[PDB]
Parts: sequence; structure tokens; C-alpha cells
Amino acid sequence: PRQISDIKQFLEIARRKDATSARIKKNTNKDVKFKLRCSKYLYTLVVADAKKAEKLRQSLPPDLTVTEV
Amino acid sequence: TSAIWRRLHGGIVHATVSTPSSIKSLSWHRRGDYLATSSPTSSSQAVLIHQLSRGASQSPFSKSKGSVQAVTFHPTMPYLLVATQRYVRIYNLVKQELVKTLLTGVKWV
Amino acid sequence: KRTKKVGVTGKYGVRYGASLRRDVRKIEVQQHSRYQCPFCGRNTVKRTAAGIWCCNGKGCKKVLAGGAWTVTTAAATSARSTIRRLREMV
Amino acid sequence: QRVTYRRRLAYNTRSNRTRIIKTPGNNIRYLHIKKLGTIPRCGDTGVPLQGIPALRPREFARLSHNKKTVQRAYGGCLSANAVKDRIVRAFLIEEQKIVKQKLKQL
Amino acid sequence: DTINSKLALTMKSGKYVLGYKSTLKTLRSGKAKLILIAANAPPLRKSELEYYAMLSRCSVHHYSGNNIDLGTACGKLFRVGVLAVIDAGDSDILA
Amino acid sequence: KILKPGKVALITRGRFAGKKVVILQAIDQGSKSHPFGHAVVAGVERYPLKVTKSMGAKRIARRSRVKPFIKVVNYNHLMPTRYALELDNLKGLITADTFKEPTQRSAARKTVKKTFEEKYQSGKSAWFFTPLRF
RNA sequence: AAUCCGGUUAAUAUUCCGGAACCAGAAGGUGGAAUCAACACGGCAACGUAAAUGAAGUUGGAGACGUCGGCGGGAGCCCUGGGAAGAGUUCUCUUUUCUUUUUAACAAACCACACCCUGAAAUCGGUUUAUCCGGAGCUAGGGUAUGGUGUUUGGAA
Repeated sequence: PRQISDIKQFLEIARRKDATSARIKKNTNKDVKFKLRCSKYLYTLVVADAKKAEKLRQSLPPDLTVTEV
Repeated sequence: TSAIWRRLHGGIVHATVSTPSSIKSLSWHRRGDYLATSSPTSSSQAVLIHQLSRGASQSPFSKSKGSVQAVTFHPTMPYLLVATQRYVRIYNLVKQELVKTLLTGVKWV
Repeated sequence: KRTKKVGVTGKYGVRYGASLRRDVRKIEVQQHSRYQCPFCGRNTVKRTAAGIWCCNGKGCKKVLAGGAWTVTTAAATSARSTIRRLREMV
Repeated sequence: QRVTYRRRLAYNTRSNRTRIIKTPGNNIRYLHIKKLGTIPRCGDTGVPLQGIPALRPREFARLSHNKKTVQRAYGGCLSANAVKDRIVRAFLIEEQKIVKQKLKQL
Repeated sequence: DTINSKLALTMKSGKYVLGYKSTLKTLRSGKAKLILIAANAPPLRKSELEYYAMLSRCSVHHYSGNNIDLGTACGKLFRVGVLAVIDAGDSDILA
Repeated sequence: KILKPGKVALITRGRFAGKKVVILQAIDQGSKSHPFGHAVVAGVERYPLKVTKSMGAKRIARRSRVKPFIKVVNYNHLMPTRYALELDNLKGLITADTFKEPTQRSAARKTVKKTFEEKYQSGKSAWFFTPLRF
């Protein structure tokens, strides 16, 4: 698995056709994990900020399959 | 009113700062309290941070990799941007660590 | 000084006879003693195998063909002198 | 907790190397590991080369060229001191043979 | 034996450097006049020093003893493979 | 004083090991940036290939092209050599200011390249342009 | 050459299931890099960098190696001080007795005997449990390399 530290990188990989699905994981420390299943790697972005979390979630392309915890 | 401080046609000089090497780049903090001075020749002490309020100079880096070409201060945060020969490294000064490294893909910055 | 006569052959205990342990004592002292390197002057030549004397000195690392228990033998020294004499008269 | 071999090879050999791990299920288990890699030796002095990792022979094929070499003459084949001795000895003996050629041509 | 005596007088009167790197600096700067090389010196090192000396027109002497003997002749308690004489002072080893 | 501006030498340490260089200017005293006896040199990074009576002028010129380099080198890493190479085009063009100024570094490198072109074509210092086989 | 964890059957699992990787081979594609100064730059150097054409021929390395002895590092285990969940004991005593407190391959970043640089050492110093080392350059100072069964995060709660 790969960790992505850049939000726009996460969007770019999500835009790429190899992206298959996305998971949003809400942890007990109010930190969210945006995980993106690609052909080769599970790309994970750890967003500790709430406001950046849902603007990213609405930033995700509508065609992509986003799934709850 | 590291680097040593010392206190003419209107030469109103205030505080001369002497450094081991020839400083190449100068940067100012937003609050005017920190001065960043960089020299490419040196290594251990290539860049020096000067606190005017304390009237002191120090080297915020224990070990430096690559010759430092330039330096500047982040405009929303105290982070220091160090432009080395090939990389650009982001340093958080309050916690004294390395945030990000930019791979410029450049032979000389 | 812990042993009076046996020395290095004290590791053999009381066995094999006094004379045989005596002959081994001469040879084992020769076999294990450190020798001055003819190439780097350091006292760094030690025996790897019978007839092979290697120097552990940094930068020299020379390996020598020599005697079984000593770096140089009397027969080799004597004949080297004669061979030098023969080449000079030729 | 006791462990077992993960393979049908008993007899701890130089190829049956194992390691103890704690699994996320709270289990003590063996992981079978390979023999350690080797830094390439120098061709003249025989010492390990500086700047190259310690991989297995087939494992070297996955590195890029710069990771398997040093940017110098004979880089990845000879050490720095070995190369320097090659350079000096080559130049000096060429100078010697030039002098001998000058002496013998007359 | 006379060369040993001249060396001993040189180290009490004149100026010198003892060792490979100090020798190379003196040859490079041209201040070296005469060069002692031990008999057991590496053949590559001797030829390199001889090339240095003929570039800087310095005399070369190949000391008959090894570096241990050269160090003893120097009066110091370490073996010396090569030295450079810049001035002999009262001694006349240069000629 | 065997290392003078205009003396041919060999480099034994670094990337350009075994290459023949000409001492452009010696800083035997040393410098603050280089606290040792360094000397700036210009050398041949890629030696020109051998040429023959045959082959057209295109191929001969293609094989006669030379790639130079300029570098500050320690004395202990340089091996001095009896041959000497001199030309007024390469006197005083290099300095510390040239190394700090990268455009001047590239300009000096190109000037050294061109100067080596006329020198090779004119057939001078054939030994200097012959690679050393070690 | 290259696979791990959890789960699953009445009986099979590194093989199935879920999740997460990896190897080799093949083709062209996309993005970047070199090139009209043809085949990249930086570092005094050890050498570094995401790239950075190399045929025939030759050469080198790895593969690839005994046995014994102590020394040092890591991992698991053992041990242990608190916290939290249940459980045993409780005539009396015991802020306690016990159990559960877990984190894989893989991915990224990080991390000092050899080597380099300056400097020249006897009132000789450095140094191991074990006396080796130094004018063939010690000590000291600053660097380079090696780099997980280490740390931090992803996997992953």
C-alpha cells in the first residue's frame, strides 16, 4: 500500500482510469482516511481536518464509487 | 537594541553581523524578528537564522545535505524554504523537523 | 610466566613424550610468531597455511611463498646467494 | 507458543532460514527468509565496493544502472584506490618506455 | 655510514619533512632539494616520487636500509619510508 | 613549482579519473571555499576517436569533436606531467567568479571546447588528446 | 525469481474466500529525461542524483562456502511497574491472584568496523573483554558508503 500526502494527488489518481473504488474511513480520533483502490496499489490519504474532509469528498468525481466505513 | 553581533556620510549603522562565509541569500520573516542568511560555500553552517529581538544568531540545522542556494520564509506559517542545489526542502521551525521535499528534477536550482 | 619448560606445548598435557613435545615447541613457536614484512616493514606477516605467509598490513596485503614453519629457510637463503653469484659471473 | 516450519523442508539448512513474527491475530509464526545479499567485491584488492547495496545476484537486475555502479572509471568493478593505482602505474610505465625508446633509438 | 652521519647532522641543523604526503607537498612547491627513499618502498611509489623529483629538479637517494632503518637513522621511533631535505644546515648531504 | 598555468596533468580521483587536464590557474595558497592547495583545470571528458586516410570529411569531423570539462581539483588528486600545453585563448578566462556564475561556467566550457577544436585539428598536443589506457 | 494477514470445511489451505502485495516475460502507449556543445550534471574527494545510447571482444564480481571461542546489535520469548476489562479468593489477610491487552508480507521516509578531506604526531598516543593501530599519515575535526528482524507512517482496525 501507498500513502499520499497531497490532496490534489489523490484527486489526480482518482481521475486516472485505473481507479476502481474509494473508501472513507472515520476513525475514533476524528481523522478520516480516504482510500482509493487502483489496479496496483491502495492509495491512502490521511486527512486530519474535518472541513478539508467533506470538500474533498464532494471533490471526488461523481462516477467514482465512494463507500462508507 | 554562531554569527557574532557588533554594535561616514550619514552612516547610521545599528548592528553588524559577521558570518564565517560570504552570505548569498537574505530573507525576512513576516514579523521582522527572524533573518535568514544563506551561503552556498559552507556546509555545516550554510544557513543561519538571526533573532533580532534576542540579538542572537544560530544554525537551525544539525546536518545539511547538499549545498544551499537560497532560502525564504513561508508567507502564512513559520516554515523555512531551503532551496539546495537539486532539492527544495520544507522545514518546520517550531518543532525543528522536515515537512516536505520537492524533487525539482533540476541539475542546479 | 606460567609454565617453565613446555611453553606453547603445555596445551598437549603430559602426552606424546617430552622429546616430541620439545621438537613441536621449537616449530610451533616459529610457526605462530609474527614476522617483519619484507615489503612494508611492518610486523604483520602471519602463516595462513604451510608455506603461505600473508601480510595483514593495510595497503601491502602481500602473500609470500616460504617455508612450512618459518618465512625463510636456510636452504632457500643459501641457494639464493649461489644463484645471485651465478648470475653475476654470467 | 511453539512454531512449525511453513514448508515441507525439515532440517534447518542454509536455505531453510526462518524468522519469528507476531501476526495481527496474536500468533507466533515463522516467516521463511532468504540468505543475505552480498556487496560486490573489488576486482584487484578484493575488498567490498563502496556505494553499491548488498543484494542477491538475480536481485541486482531490478536496480537502475546508477545504483549498481559508481561514476568513475571501472566504477562498480574496482575500488577508488585500485583505480588510482591503475592510473598512476599506467602513466609512469608509459613514461618509462618513452625514455627507454629515446635511449635505445640512438 | 657517511650518509647516515650526514643525515644525522641534517636533522639537527637543517629543515626536513618526514613522510609521503609532506614529501609530495615539498616536491610540489619546489622547496625540496634532496629526497630519501627507503629500500623497501613500494616500487610504484618510488617511481612516482622519482617522476616528481625530475619535474622539480630534486636529487634522489635510495636509502639502502628499509623504512625501519631509515627511521632509526633519523633518530625517531617509527619507520619512515620517504623524507625530503629542504635545507641541510651544517651538514653537506646535498652535494 | 611543477604545477603552473599551462602544465598538463592527470586526475586520479573523482568522476574524471584518468583524464588529462591543463592547469588553467593554480591556487596553491588555498581559498576560503577550498581550504587546500586546489587548482582549476580544463580537461577532455570524451577523447576524439581515431581517424584514417579513408572516411569522408563528415565522418572525420564527426569523430574529431571533443567534449571538455572544467573542474577545481586538489593537488593530491592531480598527477603532474612533463608535457605542457599553452594557448593565449585559455589564459585568465577562469576564476572563482566564473564558477559562481553558472553562465560563465558554461561559456568557459564552450570556449575550452572550441579552443580544443582548433588545437586538435592543427595537430598539436597529440599526446594530450590521446586517451590513457589503464 | 516471486505471498502475506484474517476468515472459511464434517474432512483442504502460504493453494479456497476477503483484503493486501510480489515476480518474470511481452508489446506498444502516456508523462518526464538526454541530444544541432551527438550520448546528463554535482562533489577537492570518498561518491551522489528519476532518467543519463554502448555491438563484437575481453575481464571482474556475485552465486560460493570450514570449525571453535568469547563480545556487541536486533527479533521473539521470559521477566516487570501502572491503567483498563472480566474471572478466582475473601473466618482473617492480601490497592492481589489469574486471564485479556495483538499488528503480517509489502510500500515510503529515516537512521555510525571500512573509505575520503584538512593536519602532521615522542613528554608517543588511540584503543578492545581479548594488543592491535599510526610519517604507507595516528589522535582530533568534518565528510562518504553500507542500512533492517530499527523508528515513524501506509497496510490497519
